[PDB]
Amino acid sequence: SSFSRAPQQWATFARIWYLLDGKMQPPGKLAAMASIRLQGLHKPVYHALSDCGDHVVIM
Amino acid sequence: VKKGFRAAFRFQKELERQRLLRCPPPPVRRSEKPNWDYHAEIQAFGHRLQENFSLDLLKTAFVNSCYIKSEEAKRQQLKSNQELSEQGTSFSQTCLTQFLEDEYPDMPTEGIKNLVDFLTGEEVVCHVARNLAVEQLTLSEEFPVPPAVLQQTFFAVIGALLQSSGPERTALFIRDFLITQMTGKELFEMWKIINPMGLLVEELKKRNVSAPESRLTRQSGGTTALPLYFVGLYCDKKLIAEGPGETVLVAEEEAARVALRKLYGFTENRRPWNY
Amino acid sequence: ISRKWEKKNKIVYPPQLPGEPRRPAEIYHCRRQIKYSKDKMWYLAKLIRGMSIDQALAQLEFNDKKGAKIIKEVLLEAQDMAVRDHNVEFRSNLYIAESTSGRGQCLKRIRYHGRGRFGIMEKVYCHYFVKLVEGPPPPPEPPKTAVAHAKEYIQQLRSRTIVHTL
Amino acid sequence: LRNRVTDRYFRIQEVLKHARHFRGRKNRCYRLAVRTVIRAFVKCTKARYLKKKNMRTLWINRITAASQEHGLKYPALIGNLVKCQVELNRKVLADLAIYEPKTFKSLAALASRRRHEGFAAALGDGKEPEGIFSRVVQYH
Amino acid sequence: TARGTPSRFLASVLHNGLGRYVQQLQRLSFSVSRDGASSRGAREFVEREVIDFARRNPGVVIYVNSRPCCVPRVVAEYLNGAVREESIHCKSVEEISTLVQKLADQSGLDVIRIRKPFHTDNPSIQGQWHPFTNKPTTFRGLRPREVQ
Amino acid sequence: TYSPLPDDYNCNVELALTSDGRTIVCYHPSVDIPYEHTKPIPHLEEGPMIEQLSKMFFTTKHRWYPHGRYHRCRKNLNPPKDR
Amino acid sequence: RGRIPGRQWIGKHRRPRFVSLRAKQNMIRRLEIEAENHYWLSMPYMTREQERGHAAVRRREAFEAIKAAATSKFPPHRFIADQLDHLNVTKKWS
Ligand SMILES: [Mg+2]
Ligand SMILES: [Mg+2]
Ligand SMILES: [Mg+2]
Repeated sequence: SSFSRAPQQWATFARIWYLLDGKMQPPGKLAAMASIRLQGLHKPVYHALSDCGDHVVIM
Repeated sequence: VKKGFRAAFRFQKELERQRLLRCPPPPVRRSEKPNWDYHAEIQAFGHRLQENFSLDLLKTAFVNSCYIKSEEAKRQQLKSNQELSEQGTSFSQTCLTQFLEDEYPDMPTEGIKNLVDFLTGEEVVCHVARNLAVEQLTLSEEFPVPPAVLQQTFFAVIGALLQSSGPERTALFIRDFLITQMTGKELFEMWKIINPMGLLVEELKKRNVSAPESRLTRQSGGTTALPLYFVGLYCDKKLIAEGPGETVLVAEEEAARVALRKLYGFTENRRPWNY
Repeated sequence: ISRKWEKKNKIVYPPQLPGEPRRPAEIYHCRRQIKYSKDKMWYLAKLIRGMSIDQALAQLEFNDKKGAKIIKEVLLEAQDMAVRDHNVEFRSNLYIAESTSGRGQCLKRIRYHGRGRFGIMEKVYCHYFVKLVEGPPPPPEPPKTAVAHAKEYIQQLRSRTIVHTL
Repeated sequence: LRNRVTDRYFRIQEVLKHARHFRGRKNRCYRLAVRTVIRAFVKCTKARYLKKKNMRTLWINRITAASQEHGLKYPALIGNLVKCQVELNRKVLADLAIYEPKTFKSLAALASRRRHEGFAAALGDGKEPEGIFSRVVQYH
Repeated sequence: TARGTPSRFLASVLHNGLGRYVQQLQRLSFSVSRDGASSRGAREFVEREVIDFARRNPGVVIYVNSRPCCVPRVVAEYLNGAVREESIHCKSVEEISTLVQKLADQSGLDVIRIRKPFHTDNPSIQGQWHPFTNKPTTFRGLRPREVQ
Repeated sequence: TYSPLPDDYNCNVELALTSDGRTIVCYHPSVDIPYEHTKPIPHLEEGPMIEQLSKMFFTTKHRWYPHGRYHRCRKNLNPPKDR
Repeated sequence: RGRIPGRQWIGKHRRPRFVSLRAKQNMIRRLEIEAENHYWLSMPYMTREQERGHAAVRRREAFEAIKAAATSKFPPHRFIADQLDHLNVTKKWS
């Protein structure tokens, strides 16, 4: 690691902006992958108390 | 009134307990408080931390010059600890520098000594000594004792320990206790620095390599109020360090800090101190 | 009953040194067994708390209420009290800090309802307490700006950490 | 009166002492706290099994997440682990993914290789050289 | 109760594990009496085991008041100064021996709920996880749907 | 040449067994970010303020309102720090 | 909409529960191992008149041990030691 405390904690719980193209896709499957990415379940450090969610953009 | 006094007794214990919490008295020395024997305590204390030597050297270390002023003052109305503290802190500085430079030859004499000055500082030494009951044995004029006076008494114990046991046992003492407090805090927590990338380019010229360039590798939330950049420092198209940060400047200086740790060998994933 | 509020004036702090912060002299005063409901003048106590006395004299004496006449006569009699025998330089450069009210020794009577039933009527007496402190009054804490909102939230995101883990 | 309890004051205070943090008239009065203090204690007991189930299922979501990042799913993952004889519970398996994803990548790479070995075994059960990692240790 | 009681992260007093171990019990102050039937356990404990307890632990210091007391007490303070008193009223010698032994074993920090059952000073090796650990980069460093 | 996962984003991974076949070893040095995969470096009131910072932080307006003194006093002032 | 008469699990009309392949796979596993059982407890080792009087010794001596355990029922033994140790509550120093 060799990272400082506050910068390392910031990068871990930071948010990220996903992008998705909805051309010829069903609203459910894009919703299924999106919803898990909204709580931050994809993050191995997930916890419901910590709002570690990430943004999602659909087109 | 209903009969009985047992309930009224324990209630007075509850009243004085609340009166204690409401208006507590100021603290005092443990010698003032009951159940105290002076000679037996330093003896029992010496056996606690596994040290055995003459009481003349012990009492001379715990005694300060300030208490002698009040002692003779109250007498009208013996030996200080300056020499012991002098030799104590002298050997500690040389010994701490010895083990640190042997483990980290890459660290310069400037930064390695500032760390030794920190571990031998007031807040660190007094915290170790406060949690080793040196405050109860030390005697001064004012209570709570100052940190500088308590610091002098601590090294005075190191001096008396040096004269009796030897350097090897004194080395084992200061090595074990102080370094364990160093395990927690990383370099730039106690040893703060200015212009890290400037110091980085200075160090890299000593190591005979080119001037690196800062380049953002990854980005997120740039226009957002939570910017995030992964800045990496490359020289000759080869990377050394990568550092996150809020802005490009915070990520740049952080990446400069990341290189300084591994350059001096103070990485978080380095070999812990053997015993 | 209890009358500690009068004993609060009897304390005596030790002498202060030359090179130390000038202490603001406090002083207490109250009135006992007034004919006015506890919750009523508590509104008046909520008004005056956090302003200056002479500015407070203006508000209540224009306030069309009975309690104001009762809690103004306690104010300026605490004003001239504080200067005559408590060493207050300015009768105006001071600020009230604690103004509250409380129940008193009430009195119960009977009100005659219809069909023979009776209703217990409680007459209300109260005790009004006021504390004065010299020096100018403190300014009101303004509403927290967007910078305070932002920094508090970033501090929350910086202070949080992983849980149920190594 | 000849016999009267004198320490009624204390046996209720210990109840209210635990119930100070309650809201409303519960922390002040006694009987309101008696209804809630035992109920709060009862919920504390069986909440352990909820703590077990919640934290257990939480580790499943974590390991399921790190596996999907590397291109696998949790049910196939642990199947390869126990097949390859590594008894790492869900705590360390999750916690390993937190601090060393390089290690968890090796666990996933170890797991994915066992799947191809298992599918190769699905084609031919015997009559072939067994998988190198699918080989087992025999204790006796 | 966890929420009503305070809590803490697990930690030791000045890292007593690596270096030389030190018995973190500083002092024991027994309060017994020449009378009172409840003091039979403490006095017989003073006769037999308190002697051997001192021989076993030269570091710890012991004091005995031996004053009139309706209830015997035993007070124990540690290096940090955390005082902890327990009642030995009407207790057997065997229970008191185990009680004084565990007092010698434990450290000077208040027994409360622990936030977690361990503590790691350097938990991170190979770099702690951030979102960009397990995904690749882009040629020329380009975001999705970007020309230049 | 066959690989179980693409070794181009996290680390170059390769597994290995001792010849007896009782222990498994791994070698995973981290990837080096190429130079090509980089870039060069270069008042108001309650209503308007609570919504604009909500649009700025991408969150709701509820948490920004002030809480009561009941919760402000229950907040711990000396929380424990780990590591 | 979609209610049902009375209780959900009794009466002339209740909620019609249906089967899943999970429960099917579960119960066939229980009776197929029972078919493995049905094979094993067949082909006995000994005959009826072979195993007639082989264990009567153990069942007799075992029951006699229960008889001795039942007869062995009395109050415990009293002593002057445990009686006079109560006197030691007033042991006090000189
Ligand atoms: Mg009524
Ligand atoms: Mg389970
Ligand atoms: Mg129904």
